[PDB]
This record gives sequence, C-alpha cells and structure tokens, in this order.
Amino acid sequence: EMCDVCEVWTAESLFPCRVCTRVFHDGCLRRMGYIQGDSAAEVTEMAHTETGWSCHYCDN
Ligand SMILES: [Zn+2]
Ligand SMILES: [Zn+2]
Repeated sequence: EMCDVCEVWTAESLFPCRVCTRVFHDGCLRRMGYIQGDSAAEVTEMAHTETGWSCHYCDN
C-alpha cells in the first residue's frame, strides 16, 4: 500500500485502504487536484480493523 503520489506506508491508518490495490492520501487527491467534493462516506477509515472502508475500486 504505497501512495502513488508519495510512496510511503506506515500503519497509523492510511487511506483509502490497502486491500483494493493502491493508496491515495486524503490530502494528495486534494493537493493534486484530482477529487473536488464528497467522494466518500468520511464516516470511518481504519486501514485494518473491520469497517466500511469505501473506495473507487472497493465497491463492496
Ligand atoms: Zn500521498
Ligand atoms: Zn478499498
């Protein structure tokens, strides 16, 4: 799970997730000009403990 915009993982709680395929810092997408609005649930993240980690490829 290496941010295609940074390339550095940790554990704290990266986003969106890791299972998907790639990671994107909630700030990168905004710092790059990719997304421009509420493109998620912004209700909970957690890059581990079960949860509703939604993403572009997630779907779930
Ligand atoms: Zn990044
Ligand atoms: Zn995902």
